[PDB]
Amino acid sequence: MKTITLYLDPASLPALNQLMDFTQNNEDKTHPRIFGLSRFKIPDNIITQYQNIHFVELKDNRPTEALFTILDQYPGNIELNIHLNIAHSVQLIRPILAYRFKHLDRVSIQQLNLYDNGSMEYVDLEKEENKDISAEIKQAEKQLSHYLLTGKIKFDNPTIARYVWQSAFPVKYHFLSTDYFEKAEFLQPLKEYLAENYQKMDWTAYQQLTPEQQAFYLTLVGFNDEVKQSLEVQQAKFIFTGTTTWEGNTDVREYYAQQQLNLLNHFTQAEGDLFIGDHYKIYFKGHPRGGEINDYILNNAKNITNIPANISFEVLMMTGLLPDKVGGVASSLYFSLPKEKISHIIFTSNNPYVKVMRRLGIIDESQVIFWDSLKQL
Ligand SMILES: Nc1ccn([C@@H]2O[C@H](COP(=O)(O)O)[C@@H](O)[C@H]2O)c(=O)n1
Repeated sequence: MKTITLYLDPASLPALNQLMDFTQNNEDKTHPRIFGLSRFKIPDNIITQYQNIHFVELKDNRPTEALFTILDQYPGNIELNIHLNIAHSVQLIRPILAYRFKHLDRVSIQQLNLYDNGSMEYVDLEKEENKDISAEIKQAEKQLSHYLLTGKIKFDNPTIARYVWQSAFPVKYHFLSTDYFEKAEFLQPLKEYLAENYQKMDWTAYQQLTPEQQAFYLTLVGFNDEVKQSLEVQQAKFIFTGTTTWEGNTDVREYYAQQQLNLLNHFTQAEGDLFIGDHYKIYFKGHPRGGEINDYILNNAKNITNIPANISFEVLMMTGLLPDKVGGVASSLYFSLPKEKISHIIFTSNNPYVKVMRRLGIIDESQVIFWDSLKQL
């Protein structure tokens, strides 16, 4: 019998966690691996060192039918070690479960490892504040059973359904915020139900790698020597962090780009509401999917040092290269940032994201700043 490891994520944070998993397990050159990480391209000089290494496109938050061609190459008993984005877990596993239906005698699910998309899960859970969570859990388990038995998806509570995987498989959840599950009292039945099936995302993992693995990991995440040297300058630093919109609406993307540029000006200009001081070196950490929103900043700002957008902010924490101050639009990156490094967090326009951050003490009780409430400088 054979284990096949699948690394699946259309987003950013779960993929970053999974690249660490790959690094920790990188000595085994023959272990079958299937990478479905949309935002990441494993360098060819790494692929070359591995056999039984496979790549699958994601479409509509699920591996395409090309997954089946890969799995067909392993005609014996196979156990699937699946790494998943939590918010998209139901769709991402969908084709794996379809394949299993057709190959009942040889395909099993060994275990799930699940990682937060990021703030998304917490914003979603916040919207469930007024529900009987204990009862939502039981209904979600029942409906998960219907899914596993019929292949059909129908959840009364899609959000709670994300957390009932243990009723079917050995699972481990990796949470951006374990504090949220403790502090949100309405969620106490969920914390109790999840028992010993969860842990916090471990940001000390990198410090524990061998020098060789640390180098390997940095290559995976794109943290090159040029970027490292730019952050090793001996001057106090501010990193302005970008956001993106999922709206494939051009007018919305253009509005975001404009508001974000104006927000940067509020941090960096002396007359800005959020003025940080003249002594800072200014950096830009665009959102991985900002695209033309990122370009807008670089084309329209000055005296700013770009940090390549696909480099996850959290890599700076691992490498001990965090700046003095960080500011920009509310982001998953702010959940693991030391409090002393927050300049200001700004929201796009009872806001559940605001509520999430307030519950966690990431922001205080003062009036939140939305970016449409900032004067155009
Ligand atoms: N400016 C940004 C925004 C996001 N990100 C990465 O993408 C993830 C999800 O962030 P968002 O919640 O902003 O979509 C983060 O945890 C961070 O790794 C980044 O590296 N730089």
